Amino acid sequence: SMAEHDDADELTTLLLQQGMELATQSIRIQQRTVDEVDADIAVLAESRR
Amino acid sequence: RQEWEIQRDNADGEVKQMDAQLESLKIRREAAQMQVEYQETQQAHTQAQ
Repeated sequence: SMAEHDDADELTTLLLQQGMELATQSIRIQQRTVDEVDADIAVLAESRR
Repeated sequence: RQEWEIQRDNADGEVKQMDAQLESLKIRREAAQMQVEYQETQQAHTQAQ
């Protein structure tokens, strides 16, 4: 019984670490999206000129 | 001649706007590439699990 519980805990910890790494990559992706929106604003400024 | 000058100004503005749209597009391409890398990382995580 103790072995079973320990293995379950280890799996949960591994899941958490992988989720953390994926979260970091998502942060970078979202920053890139914001930069794209800024570029669109620049295009609009040129058209207005 | 004045009409021709106005047309020239319009064409120049169009070229500048298209040049800015190019930057927007390449930013979007970089974002898509990072998304592909994210998916590959997810596959590697599943393999490790």
